[PDB]
Amino acid sequence: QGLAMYLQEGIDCPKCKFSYALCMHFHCTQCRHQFCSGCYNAFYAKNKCPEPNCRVKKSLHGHHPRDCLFYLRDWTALRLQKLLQDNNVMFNTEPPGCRVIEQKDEACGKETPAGYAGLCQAHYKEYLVSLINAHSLDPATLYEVEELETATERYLHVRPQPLAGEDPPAYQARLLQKLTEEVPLGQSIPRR
Ligand SMILES: [Zn+2]
Ligand SMILES: [Zn+2]
Ligand SMILES: [Zn+2]
Ligand SMILES: [Zn+2]
Ligand SMILES: [Zn+2]
Repeated sequence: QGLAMYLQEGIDCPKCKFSYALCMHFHCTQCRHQFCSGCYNAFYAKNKCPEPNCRVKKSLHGHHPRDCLFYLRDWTALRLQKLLQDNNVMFNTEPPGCRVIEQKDEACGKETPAGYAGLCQAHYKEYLVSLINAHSLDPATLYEVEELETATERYLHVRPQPLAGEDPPAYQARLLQKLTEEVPLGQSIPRR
């Protein structure tokens, strides 16, 4: 199932633990902490980010693991579905407007395109990402070489390069391997 569990889900501040329900970033009204609603990492005002290697220090931002909704929400549903199929995780495309209840407690009510189960496009995508996260699926397994290059620069701070007489497939396998060994999926994302 998992569509039911998305729908029954609730957001807790990672600092104060106040429970909210209520944009990737969230402002805690109890403690004034700000954080990612997808991965719970901190969002830093200009220019409060403590990471010394941050090239984006003058903008409001957070650092997200590669399986945060902040990134996966840019994938097409199709591609997300492919991740899910490759790991034998079932998902809906038909319903068993939009059904998701929001605290304004009213339904989203937006138009529901074909194939997005009974949801709007944005909510369907949160469903898929929920799931991916629930089962700890690694997106990097569908990365093309260039996304793998971007990933190893973003998470390991190295610009990689093909070795001599390394074909694109081997290059890809090496980048994926190093990436999976050295950089975990989201460390605060709730898992099954
Ligand atoms: Zn804000
Ligand atoms: Zn708080
Ligand atoms: Zn995030
Ligand atoms: Zn930063
Ligand atoms: Zn919706």
